[PDB]
Amino acid sequence: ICVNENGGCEQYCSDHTGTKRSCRCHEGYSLLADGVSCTPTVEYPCGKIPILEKR
Amino acid sequence: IVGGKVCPKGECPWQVLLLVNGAQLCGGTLINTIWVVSAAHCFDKIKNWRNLIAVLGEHDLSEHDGDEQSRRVAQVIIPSTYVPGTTNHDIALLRLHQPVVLTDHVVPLCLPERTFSERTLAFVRFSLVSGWGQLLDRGATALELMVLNVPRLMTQDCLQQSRKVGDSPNITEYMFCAGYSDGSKDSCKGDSGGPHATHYRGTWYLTGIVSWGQGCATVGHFGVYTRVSQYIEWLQKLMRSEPRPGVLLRAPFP
Ligand SMILES: COc1ccc(-c2ccc(C(=O)N[C@H](CO)C(C)(C)C)cc2C(=O)O)c(C(=O)Nc2ccc3c(N)nccc3c2)n1
Ligand SMILES: [Ca+2]
Repeated sequence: ICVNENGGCEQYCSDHTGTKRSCRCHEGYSLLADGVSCTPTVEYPCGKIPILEKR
Repeated sequence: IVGGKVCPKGECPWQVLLLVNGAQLCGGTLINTIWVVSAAHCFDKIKNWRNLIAVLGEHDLSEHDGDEQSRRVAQVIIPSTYVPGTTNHDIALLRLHQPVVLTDHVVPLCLPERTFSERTLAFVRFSLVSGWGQLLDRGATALELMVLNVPRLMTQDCLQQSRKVGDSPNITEYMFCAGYSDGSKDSCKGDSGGPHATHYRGTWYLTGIVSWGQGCATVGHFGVYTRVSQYIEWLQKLMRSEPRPGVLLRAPFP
């Protein structure tokens, strides 16, 4: 599943036994209830540009 | 950087400037508050290991605007497989003496997981390369941070659409080509160690390090970048380890 379109994950994808997939996020992010999206948990998460985010 | 534009202040917040005795040495990429990724080759000629400084939040080298944060480099970690004066395994992991403070102008770039990087990021065509390096081949360096969008090539495609020069280094599985062969756009001397940053679903990731090339933006040639995905496990393990006395550390690779 992870091999095809990142298994639908916004960030990291982990393959499990059978048709099971778990998305994960980098530190400073938490996974939403949709099980695919990552949202920042900190003021300065990695890979986001504050002056562009605040616009 | 040749044929790019000025990176608007704060739009490249992970960019690092490395200095030795106050002089421009190389670039780097901040990946968290205390670790910086750069190129191993930047350290080939260092004798003054105690005078190595990383600057975060830098934009214009001619003025101090208060967003800059300077830190002494406590440790420079290089793979055992890297050979000084050569191009393979061109990566260095730098531990800052004290963490930088994250601000609107100082933000780490995400170091991705290996699988994510190889399966997904490796297929994102365009990525940004940045630095205060030469603006032209055999030209002056930039006072303001420069950025350039470059397409990534498959190594077979890079070797095929490249003019043979003789004694030209091989492009290994620890490298990738990116750029243009029409002599218009490329990274240059002085950009070495800087980020090759890839956007995916609203977030930027570290995929390459400015490494080497045959003349800046020369016809029939592309820029060559260290393939960061090969080093994720190596980097993660070192970041979980306690500092060791002495600045330079050679760590086994893999
Ligand atoms: C691998 O070992 C090495 C070893 C040394 C050098 C190298 C040699 C000389 C200089 C240099 O002139 N430095 C100046 C100060 O002495 C400076 C920083 C420009 C003001 C700078 C570099 C550098 O690290 O960028 C280089 C080098 O020039 N690297 C690159 C990187 C990317 C290139 C690219 N994308 N296209 C064309 C040429 C390219 C050259 N590579
Ligand atoms: Ca400045």
